[PDB]
Amino acid sequence: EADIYQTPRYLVIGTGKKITLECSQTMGHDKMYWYQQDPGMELHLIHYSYGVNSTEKGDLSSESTVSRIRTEHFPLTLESARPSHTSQYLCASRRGPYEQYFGPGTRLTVTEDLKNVFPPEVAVFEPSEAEISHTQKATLVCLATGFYPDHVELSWWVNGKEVHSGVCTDPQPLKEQPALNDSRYCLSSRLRVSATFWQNPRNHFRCQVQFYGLSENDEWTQDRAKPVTQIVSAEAWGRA
Amino acid sequence: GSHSMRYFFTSVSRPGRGEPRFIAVGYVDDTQFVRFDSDAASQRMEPRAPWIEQEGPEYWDGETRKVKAHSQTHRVDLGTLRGYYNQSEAGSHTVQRMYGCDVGSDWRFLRGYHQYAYDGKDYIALKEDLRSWTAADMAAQTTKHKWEAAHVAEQLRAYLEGTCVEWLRRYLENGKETLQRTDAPKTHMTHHAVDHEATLRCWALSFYPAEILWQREDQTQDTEVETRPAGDGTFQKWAVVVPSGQEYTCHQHEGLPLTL
Amino acid sequence: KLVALGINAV
Amino acid sequence: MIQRTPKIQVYSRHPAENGKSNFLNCYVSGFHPSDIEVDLLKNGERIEKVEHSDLSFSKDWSFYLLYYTETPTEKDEYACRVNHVTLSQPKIVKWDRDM
Amino acid sequence: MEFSMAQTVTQSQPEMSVQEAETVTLSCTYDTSESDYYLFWYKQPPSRQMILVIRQEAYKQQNAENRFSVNFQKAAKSFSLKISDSQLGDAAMYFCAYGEDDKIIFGKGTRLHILPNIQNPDPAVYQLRDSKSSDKSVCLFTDFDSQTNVSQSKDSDVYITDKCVLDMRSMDFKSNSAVAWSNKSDFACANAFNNSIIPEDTFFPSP
Repeated sequence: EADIYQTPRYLVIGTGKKITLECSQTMGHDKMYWYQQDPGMELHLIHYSYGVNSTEKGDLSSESTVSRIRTEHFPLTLESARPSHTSQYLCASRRGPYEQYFGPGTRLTVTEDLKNVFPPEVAVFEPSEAEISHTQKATLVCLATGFYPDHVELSWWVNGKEVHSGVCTDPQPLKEQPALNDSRYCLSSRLRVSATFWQNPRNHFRCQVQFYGLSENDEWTQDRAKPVTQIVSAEAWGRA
Repeated sequence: GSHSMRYFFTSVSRPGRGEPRFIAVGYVDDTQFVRFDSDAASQRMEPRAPWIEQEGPEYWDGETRKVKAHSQTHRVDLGTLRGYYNQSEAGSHTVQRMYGCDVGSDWRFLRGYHQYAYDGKDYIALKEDLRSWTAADMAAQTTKHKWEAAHVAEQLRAYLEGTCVEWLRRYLENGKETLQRTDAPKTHMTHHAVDHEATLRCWALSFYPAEILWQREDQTQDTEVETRPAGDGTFQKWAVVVPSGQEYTCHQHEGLPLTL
Repeated sequence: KLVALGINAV
Repeated sequence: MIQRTPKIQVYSRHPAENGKSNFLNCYVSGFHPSDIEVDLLKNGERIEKVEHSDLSFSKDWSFYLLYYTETPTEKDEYACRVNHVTLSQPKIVKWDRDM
Repeated sequence: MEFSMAQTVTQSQPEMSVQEAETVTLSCTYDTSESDYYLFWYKQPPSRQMILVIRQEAYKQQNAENRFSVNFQKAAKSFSLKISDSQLGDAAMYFCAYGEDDKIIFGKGTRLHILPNIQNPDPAVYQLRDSKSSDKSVCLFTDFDSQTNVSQSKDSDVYITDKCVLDMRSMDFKSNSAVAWSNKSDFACANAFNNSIIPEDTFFPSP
């Protein structure tokens, strides 16, 4: 079926650099739009096109620029990255005056320096014996800490299989040092089960966390390892 | 009496002279009341009537925005049509668009129109039912299928039956003193010897309505031009010489209940 | 008053 | 493609009485190329202050435009110099009163 | 970058709360000079995926889905969104939108919080270890009533998480939960969540 695509979903990039977000569409729509979404979740139209050879301004600044030569593609360019560009960028297509169809979105973070980028520290905390004795339920907790770009995806995995039931991850990560702009974040998720289930040492628990960082395309000259896109997890077995 | 509102849009590129020229004008019956020109400095919808200047800023803003959207649509259309007719790049080409509506003496909906031409030739037009289109050639048939799937007629229908007439009514109510004029025209005739043969012409002038010019037995063929405007608000027109010396009648208007 | 809704491309 | 030759019509706003000033009107119609250059000539010299209306067209998509400028005289014949692409040579229509 | 924003749509309340199930109504008024326009409601879950809820064509006579109703008043230019039997899955950002040929104009949006039905509350704060020669530990406040409010400590070296609703499908059980942790030595299970008010029936383990 026809849909709308745009990549990457996540991106962290150093300030003062040129950016390009591609937006793909296969619904044969002539109209396409670009929106920035604030941390206040408010939507601001950046550019749009009635079709090929048409480009319309939403950004009164010249920081952003677009160009539509093909109907299926509507890429968005930023010549030089700014911290204020840190936001979410949504592409959409539209048949006529009808509803527009939005893509998955692109999450951006502009940092003063890529030195500020770090992967997370994952750790699982075993259920409380009191909790078990009291509620006859077992709650596992996962914590991810020390990651700067808030671009992560946590998942729980029981005996090699990802789970959704009995899971509750926080809406969004929490910043460590509020005053600091480029501060690291934290995030927690909960997995609750029956004491019976937890108490089986045969049952394996894995808190998985997909981190999105740098690519092979990014330049790294620091002594510490390159903080690329990677998965970190912490594990725990059942206790009789 | 009956009345009509019309919008006329024109877009034309050039061989290598930047962006295409875009012109839009609005008429109430025969009175222009708005204008837009891409090469104009204001880059805004300008008044062309007396009673149209009383509109609020939100109105002038809205129209400036929409007409600019039309331009952008035409900007795109010009690129498309050059491909449909396999036309060269350095060539200049024209896109014309017109739509509007008519009403009766009771000021109730009568007819709606929407038409489209490329290089002076019909491309497509919404049928009188306002539910179907008429493709000119096979190329246009593509556009037809597109707009049928896009429910364009449905949208345009809502406008013509509703918005178009409502504001046309609003317009008449404001320009009553100026727009509902059917003042009687001026006639008179000239005469000049060519010896045995002498010149004779029939003249008509000073008539606000534009619609309009012979008996010995009325004959065609020989008889001949189009109506001319005065620039103030009235119109004028004329119409045969025969080798005679001892002369005959010339020929009906709305502002008159004629021969002299 | 111009068309606010209906103008599509060819 | 289609090519329509324009139809020039030189005339006055009100009838001429020499004494009172008036407006000269050169009404052109029925042409395909919209882009055109027109000059109203006073005594064979281009008039500097010549205004034109806004471009429009008829049912047949043929365009029409009105050039105008505000003095009649019993002596001089004013002209409408027109140069259109489908015209091998520009066409100049002079002003006639009873004609 | 610099964005222009016209004053068309108005969504007065930016945040809203309703008990699970039951009905909630998201108001939205607008001010336009046009007669022809489309109206939309969009849903954006935590996945940040925008999802059309409903399209109302102004010329389409009156309303025309499931738990999602709409009250369209063309004369009053009001356009509220009614959601019956609010599921927890319905918790999201909701945007009222105004659309013409040129573009669509969105409101600031409303955040909706669905409160789960806690049939048998049982507030308790447990302490958990990593079980891997860890450095620190964490405290879990859970099984509290949805109405309970969690605040943030008055310090920089301690961190606290907000209410998070768990749902055990098989058991048909729901539980709110909150976590806290730090690296300071004076931190304990006892003085956890002191800045916020918690029930007196709160259970504190010692061994």
